[PDB]
Amino acid sequence: SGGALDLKTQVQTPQGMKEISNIQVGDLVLSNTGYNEVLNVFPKSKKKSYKITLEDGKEIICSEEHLFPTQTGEMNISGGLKEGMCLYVKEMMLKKILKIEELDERELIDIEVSGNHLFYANDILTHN
Repeated sequence: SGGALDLKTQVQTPQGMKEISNIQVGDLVLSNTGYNEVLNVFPKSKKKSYKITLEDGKEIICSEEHLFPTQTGEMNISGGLKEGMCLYVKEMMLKKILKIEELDERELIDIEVSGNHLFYANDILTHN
């Protein structure tokens, strides 16, 4: 997929939490449906970034096209993901988006995973 995540975003492997900048092809990352294999690590890219903050405090930084599962299907900021909609947090609990804050241009990275193409990122369910 298009878009990307902050380098310091944490994902859960069987060997513990890893920053996504350290993920390699063949790693396993936890989703709502078990561990998905990392099939690709696409090139790092500089993009405008956005911070999403949920009502439980959890945060994630991503690009405008990065997708998240919602009750209406996958959505991104460019496609109208906004405050007052809910994301899923570990384990499939709905939490309101309190804020979406545009930040700065920064390096981001993008991976592809197997299975349902999802993984928990800072304990927020996200699409690859």
